[PDB]
Amino acid sequence: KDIEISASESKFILEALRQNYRLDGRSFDQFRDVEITFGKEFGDVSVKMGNTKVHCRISCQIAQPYEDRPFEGLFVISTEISPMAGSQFENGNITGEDEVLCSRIIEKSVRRSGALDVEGLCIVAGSKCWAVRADVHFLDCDGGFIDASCIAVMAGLMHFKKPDITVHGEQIIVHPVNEREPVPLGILHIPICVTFSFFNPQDTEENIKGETNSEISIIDATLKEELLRDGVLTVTLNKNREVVQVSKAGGLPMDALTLMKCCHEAYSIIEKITDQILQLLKEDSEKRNKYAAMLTSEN
Amino acid sequence: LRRHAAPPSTNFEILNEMLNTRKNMSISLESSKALADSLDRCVDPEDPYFNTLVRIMSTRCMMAAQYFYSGAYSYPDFRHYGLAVDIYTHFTSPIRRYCDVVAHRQLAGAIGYEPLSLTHRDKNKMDMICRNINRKHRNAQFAGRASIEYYVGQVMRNNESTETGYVIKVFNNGIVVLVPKFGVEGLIRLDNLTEDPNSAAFDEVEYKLTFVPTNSDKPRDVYVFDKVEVQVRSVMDPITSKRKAELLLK
Repeated sequence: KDIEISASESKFILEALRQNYRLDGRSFDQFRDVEITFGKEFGDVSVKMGNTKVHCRISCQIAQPYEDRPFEGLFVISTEISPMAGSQFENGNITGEDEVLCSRIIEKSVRRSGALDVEGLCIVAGSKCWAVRADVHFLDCDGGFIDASCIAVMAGLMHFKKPDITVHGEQIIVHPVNEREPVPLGILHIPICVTFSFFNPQDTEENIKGETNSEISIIDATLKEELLRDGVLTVTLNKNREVVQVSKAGGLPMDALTLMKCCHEAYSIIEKITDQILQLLKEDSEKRNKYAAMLTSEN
Repeated sequence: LRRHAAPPSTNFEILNEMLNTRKNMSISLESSKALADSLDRCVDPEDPYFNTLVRIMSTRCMMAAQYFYSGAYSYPDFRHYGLAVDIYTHFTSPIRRYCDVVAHRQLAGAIGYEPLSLTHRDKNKMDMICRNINRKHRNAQFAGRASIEYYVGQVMRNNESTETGYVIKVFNNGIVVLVPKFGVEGLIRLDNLTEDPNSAAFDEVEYKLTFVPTNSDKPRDVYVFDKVEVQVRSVMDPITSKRKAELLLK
């Protein structure tokens, strides 16, 4: 399972960056357009950026909490790749490296960051809590998965609602779904990750001892773009201007002064897209309630 | 935010017994509009203040509203019951309410002026705040009433008068009288309420301490919320050093 590209094609794109061109039609520092569409279920969404397609799912159920944090509920994200999304991939390799490179990000992007209040999953302390689940599916790759799965999970959390609960010791009263309403969830902050994609037009030494910074960085590598890149970097931020994570794990060497200059441009990008989610969550729920207005008057 | 709950019938039935056995009235307690409209009808014509007399008296059993962070509880638990709004904070006085000043800060990101500070996002740090800032407001009006206290506590030091005091409790030990012009209570204990306490009879259902007096002997049916003559005074109790309102019936 190996992608084969000519070195002639390798120089071609490398030339295009040397004349400030890229094959998609975007700018270097331009991001794709995002299509968000929900299914009928809560925590159901289809997210699409041109060629890359994803789908995720949020659910929850009853379990006991750990001994470790006996206060808090349970939550984890599955991101199992299927070779459906591209023939590179093993059947569910949870031990591949790029998978881990997809994993630990979303592990830190959600779980260690804590966008979601796990303490608001405590139904009863130590007895019964929530087990909230996030199964990420990939559909078709043009890269940006780890940015797409960044979004589509956080999209899904802002669309899921959990049903109604009443406690009497052991008499724990899960109510019928349609009499007593499902209840949405508590998001502390909304993180958005950004892939950065790096291209030395030169050898090693002109990056190493060539003092002249000459390295091109772009956003959202397409599939062919992604196969030649030299370093890998993802930052994540919010609306309140705090930096969630940064991960440059090796690759090409890279100036620090670039990275701050990189990460500022992230901010203006992610903010506009964030609010686009925020209206569409409202507007769909508005469309839910206008169709709820088109239901009770109908019934 | 700040939430206010319902004072239930349990805080109101013990008035309702005084409202029914004596005053032949009650409260609604269905909705606090209907309660506030069953409170609007509990006014006596010969005393238009008997409107207001219940208002100052039902005060003592109203639910203590308190500041909180909305992540503590859910949306109808954001209710202000006494002010009929499902959502309620304080905003408009920065100097006496540091609560309002913080609400500027989390508004400062809501208009995009500024990133929010972190401690204004930690519900651990918030619960430490929201109890304490209520506790400072608790530590305010306990002195705010006490501001009036010593400043009343010098008034009746040597300026006594015979006036109208209102019985707010009829007990077996005596009755507690209250001057509406002054707003300071005093138990006129039964023996200094009346001579011959073996002839004094305290009823629990009617809440009457019927007796023959100290200064007289006519069978005095000491009910509630009527009008009396009473001598005011004050002498500081030498075992407590509180300037007690020396209140003595007349």
